[PDB]
Amino acid sequence: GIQMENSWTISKEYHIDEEVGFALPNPQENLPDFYNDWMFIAKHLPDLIESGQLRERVEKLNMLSIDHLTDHKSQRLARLVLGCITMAYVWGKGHGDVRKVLPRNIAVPYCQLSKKLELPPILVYADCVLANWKKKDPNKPLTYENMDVLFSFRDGDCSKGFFLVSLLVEIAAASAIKVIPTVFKAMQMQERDTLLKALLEIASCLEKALQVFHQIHDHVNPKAFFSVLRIYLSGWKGNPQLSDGLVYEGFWEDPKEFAGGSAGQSSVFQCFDVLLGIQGHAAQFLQDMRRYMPPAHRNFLCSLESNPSVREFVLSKGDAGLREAYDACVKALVSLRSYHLQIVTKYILIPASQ
Ligand SMILES: C#Cc1ccc(NC(=O)OC[C@]23CN(S(=O)(=O)c4ccc(C(C)(C)C)cc4)C[C@H]2C[C@H]2C[C@@H]3C2(C)C)cc1
Repeated sequence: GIQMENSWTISKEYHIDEEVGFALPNPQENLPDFYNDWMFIAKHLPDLIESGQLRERVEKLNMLSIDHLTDHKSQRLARLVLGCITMAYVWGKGHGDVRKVLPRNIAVPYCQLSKKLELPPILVYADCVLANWKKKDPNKPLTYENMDVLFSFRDGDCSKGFFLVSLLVEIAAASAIKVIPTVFKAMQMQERDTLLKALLEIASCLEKALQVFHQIHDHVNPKAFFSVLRIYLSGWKGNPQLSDGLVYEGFWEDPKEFAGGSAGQSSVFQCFDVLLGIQGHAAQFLQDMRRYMPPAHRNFLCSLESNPSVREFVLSKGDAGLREAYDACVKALVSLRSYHLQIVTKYILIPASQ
């Protein structure tokens, strides 16, 4: 099922890092000088939006060809830059004054880069979290204190807390993802202890991931998230403010609908749903958000689905330790889902009631 680079490590074609998992390892922070005008706007989005200067600034940009973005990391940075500018341009200050046409000198390079990466031309999780970070000190570990985001939308939008805590959850889960190949090898070799320890390691990492997730409350304010950050994560699919979608000037003639952010864009949920065998209007939206994940990660999720069932192997062994380790994994994953639902309630549904 899962293609392997060697006897120990999954194929590099899945673009999954041993240390940070689905996150992009050591993201590029600076683009070639050729793109300084894009970088300036993105680096100054807070003060450009607040001063009402962002849209005029974007409308004065020249056309910059994407031909000089010659590797994956520079293209991912550029997608993040152009995606943040796009959200800022469409929604503005978030009072209802929206733009229905994205200017061509952003829309064309953005859409071509999106085609290259096979991502939709709208900000997604893989941009604003998985690639939107850096280490303050390269010699220190991956901790909140030692990390920052590359871009925010508004001063006080809590985007650092929201994005970095999400990223640290993904990094915690990375230590579980790297055990997945060991789980399937242990099943094939009928290695009881190897499988038990793999399942206990996955459980322990997902439990840690929930403890990292708990940090969200200390770095994100519900009012600022609901009334500010949520705006720039909103899309134009089923949105009455952009009922037909957005016109990408110079790329498509007709407006096009693309969805805003969703927790379904994290590959962590489907990865361990499938691994543990615990995976329709909801099924259609689920599958759609899969298409908002990096294509290599979709392919990893598919290969996982092609393997034998961990759950049926474990429950056939009359083995309490194996079943308890399996159950600990399920419990951990359910607790992450349950916590996501709590965050949706405290940071969206409640603020909306008010
Ligand atoms: C573009 C874009 C865009 C921006 C951000 C996100 N965030 C995202 O996918 O986060 C995954 C989370 C889930 N949340 S959450 O706080 O419950 C959360 C709740 C609500 C949202 C939206 C609807 C506002 C987008 C996002 C997140 C944090 C993460 C922690 C754990 C649970 C999963 C996890 C990694 C396994 C998605 C699209």
